Amino acid sequence: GASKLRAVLEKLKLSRDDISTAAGMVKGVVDHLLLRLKCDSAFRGVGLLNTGSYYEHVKISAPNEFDVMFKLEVPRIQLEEYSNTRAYYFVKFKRNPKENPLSQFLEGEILSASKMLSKFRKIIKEEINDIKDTDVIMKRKRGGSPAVTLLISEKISVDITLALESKSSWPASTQEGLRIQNWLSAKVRKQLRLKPFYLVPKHAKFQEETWRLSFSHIEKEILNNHGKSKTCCENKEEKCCRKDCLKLMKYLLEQLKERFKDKKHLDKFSSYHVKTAFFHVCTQNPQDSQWDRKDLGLCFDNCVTYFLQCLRTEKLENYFIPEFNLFSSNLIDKRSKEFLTKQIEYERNNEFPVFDEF
Ligand SMILES: [Zn+2]
Repeated sequence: GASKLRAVLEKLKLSRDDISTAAGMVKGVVDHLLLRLKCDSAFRGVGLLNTGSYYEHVKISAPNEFDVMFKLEVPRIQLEEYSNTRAYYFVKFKRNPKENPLSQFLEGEILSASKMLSKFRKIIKEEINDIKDTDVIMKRKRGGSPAVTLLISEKISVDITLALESKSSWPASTQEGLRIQNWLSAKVRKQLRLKPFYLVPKHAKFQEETWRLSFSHIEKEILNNHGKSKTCCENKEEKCCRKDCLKLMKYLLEQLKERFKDKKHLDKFSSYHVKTAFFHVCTQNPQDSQWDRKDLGLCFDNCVTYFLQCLRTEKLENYFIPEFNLFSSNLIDKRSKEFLTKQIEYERNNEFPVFDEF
C-alpha cells in the first residue's frame, strides 16, 4: 500500500548527501571545461543550460549517472526536417551577412554534427588529460548524444551534451505538443513556447548529420512549477504527490533493470521514458486534488497503469513532439516491450514486491 511507498521514499532520502557531494564534483569539473571551450573561436559563447536540480546545471537520470548540457547560441537558424521523423533535423543558416563561427563545420549548406562533435571531443579530451590534480577518464560513447562521458573517481560518470540554442519559434512538429492548457493553462503554454529550443547532435537510424530537438529546460520548469495552483507545494495546505510519484516510477524501473540484469532485457528503457509517461499522466489528471498526498497509492497506480498501457500499445509520444513515438519498433524492439509489459503487470498486480524489504 501507500505505507510501503512512503517507506521507499524515506529510504531514497538517505542517499541525499552522497548525491549532493557527488554532484559537487561534477560541478567543479564542468566549470573548468567551460572556460577552456570559450577560448576556441567556434565555442565562444558556450554556456551551461539550466536543466538539473543540482547547481542549476547538474542533472541526475539515475544514481551515479550525472547529466550536463552545454548550450551554444547560434543565430540565423534554418531547419530542414529529416524525412518525416519530426524530431530530427538538418541545420542550415537563414542568411549570410556575417560568415558564421561554425563555418568550419559546414559540409555544403548543412552544419555537420559529427564535424562539430569531433572538435568538441578533441578540446575536452585535451583538458581531461591536461589535469594533474584529479584522474578523470573520458569514454567516447555510443554515438552523438551524449558527446562525452567522463568518469570521475570510481563510480561518478557525467555525460556532457553539446546543444545548439535557437531563439526562433519552435518547429512545426511541436505545434500539437506540450498539451498543458487544461493543467498549467494556455497562458503558460504561450510563455513557455516563447523560450528558446535546443538541438543536440543525435543521429537517426545508423548515421547522418542530423540534430534532435531538446526541451530539457522546459521539462525542468514544468516539474518544479507543476501545479494548477500557483502555490502548489508552497504551503502545508497544498502538498501534492506529483514529484514523489515520478521518483517512485524512476525507482521502479531502476530496480527492475537491476533485477533483470542477467539477460539485459530492459537495457533500452530509461528514466526519460518514465518521465515522459508521467507528464502525460499530469495532462490526464490536471487538478491538484488528483495528486493529494493522502492518495499517494492511487496516484502511483495511475502512473504505473498509464506506463503499462504505453508498453502494451508500443506507443509513448514525446511530450513536445506528438508524432515522435519513443516506443516505436525502430527504437525499441517488440520483444523488449512485451517483456517489460509482463513484469510491470506482475508488479502492479502484486502491490510491487520489488519494493519489499523482505
Ligand atoms: Zn505540488
